[PDB]
Amino acid sequence: ALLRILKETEFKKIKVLGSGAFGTVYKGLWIPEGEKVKIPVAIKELREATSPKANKEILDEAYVMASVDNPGNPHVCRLLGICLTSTVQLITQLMPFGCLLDYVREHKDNIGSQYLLNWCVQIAKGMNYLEDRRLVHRDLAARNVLVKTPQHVKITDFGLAKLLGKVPIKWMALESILHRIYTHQSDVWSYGVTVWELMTFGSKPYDGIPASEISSILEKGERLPQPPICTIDVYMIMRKCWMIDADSRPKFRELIIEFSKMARDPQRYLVIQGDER
Ligand SMILES: *CCC(=O)N1Cc2nc(-c3cc(-c4cnn(C(F)F)c4C)c(F)cc3F)n(-c3ccncn3)c2C1
Repeated sequence: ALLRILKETEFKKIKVLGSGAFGTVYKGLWIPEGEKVKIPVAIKELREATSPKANKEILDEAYVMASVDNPGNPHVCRLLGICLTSTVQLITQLMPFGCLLDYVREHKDNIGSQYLLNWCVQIAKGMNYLEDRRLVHRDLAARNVLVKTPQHVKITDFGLAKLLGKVPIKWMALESILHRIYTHQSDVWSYGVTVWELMTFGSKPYDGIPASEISSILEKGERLPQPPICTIDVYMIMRKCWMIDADSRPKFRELIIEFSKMARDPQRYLVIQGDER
């Protein structure tokens, strides 16, 4: 609804936060047009000439990403603006703790059951909000969940796949791998893989198995193994996210209720060394 087109003089890039095939993420500073205030931002500069869309069609996709701020949800990121030159530059408020994937890997022996279950609730609340806005994410993963504070996570990169036109096979539902079908139920599958990443403290799903063999392995009934800290109650919820029939998978609304019940008594559902305080 409110997409701000930023001029290159309004914002400055200070340092690189991370790189990749997608492009680069910078920690920067923004001074809005009719304002006298410095705002700490994160700038995602995408790789030039990847997408065949003209600047007008790129703007339409960015408008949709910006519309998500209305009415809004605390667990979904906010696109502050877009800068279109030879590359696409996306601007958001800086999340100082980075993504949830790096956070759980770096803080493994200090994360208790209360944290893991509350993050699952928060991710389902943000995903359920995107489903309310009729928006399919297409790339939900622990790398796409940002940490504002350890007790407040937000989903990022929604609509970024549609803007662009390595495929994340190990997070995709079987119907997305075989037919490129993307729905809110295929996002439920990716949510299950994201919960599995958190419960394993950042383990790589199907490690060693080539991406070309994932579809046949799923057709044989093989799923991600039960993480050591999970009880059968938690594992059964991730297992239901990985059903062949998309309509039989739980809804984000139901996942909020299930994980919310577990977060009320977390030591009963997750067994972690260090929670015996
Ligand atoms: C493990 C950390 C990691 O992998 N990061 C990747 C990443 N992306 C961003 C990021 C994302 C966006 C963006 C793209 N699409 N939308 C929205 F949904 F429409 C957004 C908000 C962006 F505009 C800038 C951007 F930097 N970050 C990041 C890093 C720090 N603070 C915020 N975002 C990361 C980290």
